[PDB]
Amino acid sequence: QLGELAAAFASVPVFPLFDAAYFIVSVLYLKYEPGAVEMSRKSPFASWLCAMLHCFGSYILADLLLGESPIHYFSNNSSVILATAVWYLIFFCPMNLFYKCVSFLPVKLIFVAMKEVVRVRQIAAGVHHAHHQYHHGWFIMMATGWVKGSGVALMSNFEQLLRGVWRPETNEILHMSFPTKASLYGTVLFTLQQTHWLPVSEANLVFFFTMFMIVCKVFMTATH
Amino acid sequence: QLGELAAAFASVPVFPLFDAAYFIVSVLYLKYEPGAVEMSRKSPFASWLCAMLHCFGSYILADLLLGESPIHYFSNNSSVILATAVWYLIFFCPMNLFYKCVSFLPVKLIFVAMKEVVRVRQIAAGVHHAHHQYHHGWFIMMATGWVKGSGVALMSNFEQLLRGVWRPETNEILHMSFPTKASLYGTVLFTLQQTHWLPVSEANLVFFFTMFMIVCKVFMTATH
Amino acid sequence: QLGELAAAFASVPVFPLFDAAYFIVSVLYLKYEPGAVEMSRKSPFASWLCAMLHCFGSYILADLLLGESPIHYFSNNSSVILATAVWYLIFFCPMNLFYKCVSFLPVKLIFVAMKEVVRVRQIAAGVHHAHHQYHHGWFIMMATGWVKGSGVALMSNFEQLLRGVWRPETNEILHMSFPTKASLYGTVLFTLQQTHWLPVSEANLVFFFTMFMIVCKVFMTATH
Ligand SMILES: [Ca+2]
Ligand SMILES: [Cl-]
Ligand SMILES: [Cl-]
Ligand SMILES: [Cl-]
Ligand SMILES: [Cl-]
Ligand SMILES: [Cl-]
Ligand SMILES: [Cl-]
Ligand SMILES: [Cl-]
Ligand SMILES: [Cl-]
Ligand SMILES: [Cl-]
Ligand SMILES: [Cl-]
Ligand SMILES: [Cl-]
Ligand SMILES: [Cl-]
Ligand SMILES: [Cl-]
Ligand SMILES: [Cl-]
Ligand SMILES: [Cl-]
Repeated sequence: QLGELAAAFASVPVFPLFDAAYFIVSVLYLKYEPGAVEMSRKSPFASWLCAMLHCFGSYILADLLLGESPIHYFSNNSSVILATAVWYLIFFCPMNLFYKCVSFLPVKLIFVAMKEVVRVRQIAAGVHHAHHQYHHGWFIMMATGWVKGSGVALMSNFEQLLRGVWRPETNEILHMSFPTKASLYGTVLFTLQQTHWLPVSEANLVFFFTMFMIVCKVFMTATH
Repeated sequence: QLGELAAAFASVPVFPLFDAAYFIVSVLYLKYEPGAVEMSRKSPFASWLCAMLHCFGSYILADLLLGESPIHYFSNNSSVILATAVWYLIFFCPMNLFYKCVSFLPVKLIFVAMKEVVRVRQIAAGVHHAHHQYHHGWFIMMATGWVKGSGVALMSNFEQLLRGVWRPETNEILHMSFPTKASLYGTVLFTLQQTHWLPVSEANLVFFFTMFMIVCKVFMTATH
Repeated sequence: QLGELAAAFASVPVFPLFDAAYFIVSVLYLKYEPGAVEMSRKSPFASWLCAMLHCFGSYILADLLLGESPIHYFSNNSSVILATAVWYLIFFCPMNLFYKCVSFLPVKLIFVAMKEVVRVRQIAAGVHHAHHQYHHGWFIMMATGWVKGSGVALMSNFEQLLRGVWRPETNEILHMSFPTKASLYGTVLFTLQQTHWLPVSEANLVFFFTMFMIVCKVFMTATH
C-alpha cells in the first residue's frame, strides 16, 4: 500500500499552507540579504518586487523559457496577495513578532520541509508542462523543470541588480548552490520518468525525491 | 456636456502629430544624455537604436510582459519612419536648425503637453489590453499599464548598456522619477476604473489624469 | 544554367555536415576565449551552456525577437547532441587530438567556408519567417535576419556574464565586427528580395552572398 500513501502525498493541496511556507522561507532569505531592511524602508515598492521574485521566480523563469508571459502567474490573485502579506509581516510587523515566530527553529524547520514539498512538485510540473508542448523535447523538459525548482537563484545576478548590487564574477550556473544542483538532478529524474526509461511511478518519485530534499534541507538548516 | 468634451478629448488621433511630439521630446532627452552626440557620429546605428528605445520602449516592455514579440510595434512602418526622421533631424540637421526650433520654450512646452496626452492613452491601453487576456488579472493590468506609461525609464540600465554605460547602483524601480511614479498612480486608477470599483467614466479619467500630467510636466519643464 | 546550379547550391542539406562545421568553428572560438579551458574543468555545465549559446544563439535571439520560446530549437535533439559531441571533443578529447585535426589550416578553412553557407541560409530563413508573420513588417524582417546571421555576437555581453566576465564599455551594436556588419547588409538584401524591389531570385542571392562571405571569411582566417 506504499503507492497508496505516495499518491496521497503527491496530491496534497499546496495552496495555501504549503505555498505560504514557501513564501515565508523565501522572504526570510530575502531579509537576510545585505541592505534588505534598509531597502524595505527607503524603497518599499522595489522591496516588494524583490519578494515577488523570491516567491514566484520559478514561474517567471519557466514562462520565459517557454515563451509565455513572464508574469502570467500573477493572475493568481490569492497567491500574490498571500505572498504580499508574508512580505509585509516579515518586514513591518510591530515588535518584529511574525519574524520571531517563523524564525523559531522548530517552526522554521517545518516551513523548510514544506517548501521542499512545493519545490519537487514544481520540478515535476515543469517537466510535464514542457512535455505537453514538446512530446520529445528532452532538453526543453530538463531546462523547464530545472528553473521551476531553482527559482530566483538562477536570476540572482538580476535580483541583485534590482537591489542596486552588481557582482558579475559569479552566478548560479558557474557555481551551483545545493538547491540549484539538486533541482538539476531532480529534473533529469523526472524527465527520465517522463521518457518511460526510468521504471518508477510518478507518485513514488515525487515521494522519494521530496524526502531526499526534506532531509537534506532540514539538516542544512539545523546545522547553521 | 462635459462628458461630450471628454469623449472628443480621449479619442483624438495621436498619429501622427501627437506621436511626433512624443518622439521629439524623447529624442531630445536622448541628445541630452552624456556622449549622445559623439555616439551619433561614431556609432550611428546604435544611436538610432537608442532613439527607437526612447520612442517605442513602452510597447517593447508591454509586449515583453505579456509574452508577445518585443518588436511587434515595429511592424508599424509609418511610425518607425516618423521616429527615424525625428532622430535624424535632431542629430544631423544642417545648422542644427530642427533642434533650435523644437527647443524654443513655447514650442517645447506644447510638445511636452502633447507627449503627456500620448502617455495617458498608453497607460489606459495597456490596462485594457491586459484585461482582455486576463479578465481578473489585476496585477497584470497594473504592470502592463505601468510600463506603457514609464517607457524607456524602466529599461534605463540597459539603454545605458547599449551606450557603453553601466551604473548598477540605481534603477528606476529602486528610485522612481516623477513620470515613473505618476504612471504607477495612473495605472492603479485605470485598473480601478476597469474593475468598476472607481465610479468614473473612462473618458473622464483620461481627461482629468492627462490634465494632471500636462500641468505637472509643463511646470517642471518651464522651471528648469 | 546558372540558376540550376544556384538552386542546387541553396538547397544543400545543412544537417549534419554543414551544421557540424558551424558547431566546430564556433566552439573553437569559445575555446580561444580567456579562461575557457579553466571553465570547462571547474564549471563543465556552464561551459557546455556557453557552447550551446555559440552553436544556437542565432535561434535563441530570433525566437526572442519574435516572441517564441527562446529554447524552441533545443527540441531538435539530434542537433543538440551533435553540438554537445563537438564541445566534448574540442575540450576533452585525449591528446587534444580533435582540436589538432580541426585546427589544421586546410581543414579549418573548409569548416570556415561551410559555416558561412549555414549563416547565409540562416539570414534568409529569418527574413522569410518574420515575413510569414508580418507580410509588410520590413523592420521585423531586417531585425530577425540580422540576429540569425550574427548569432552569439549580439549577446556577447551576456555570454561573458555567464563566464563571470563583465565588460560593459563595448558591445557588438556599438562597435560591429565584420560578421555582425555583414549580416546587417545581408538581411537588408534578403528583405529587399522579399519586397520584390530587388530583381533577383532568392537562390541567386543566396549563392552570390554566400560566396562573398566565404571569400571574406576564408581570407580573414588564413591571414591571421
Ligand atoms: Ca510568446
Ligand atoms: Cl548580495
Ligand atoms: Cl517606493
Ligand atoms: Cl507548479
Ligand atoms: Cl510549469
Ligand atoms: Cl510531436
Ligand atoms: Cl547616463
Ligand atoms: Cl554604425
Ligand atoms: Cl498604446
Ligand atoms: Cl498595450
Ligand atoms: Cl476568465
Ligand atoms: Cl572575454
Ligand atoms: Cl558543473
Ligand atoms: Cl535557419
Ligand atoms: Cl528563423
Ligand atoms: Cl497582412
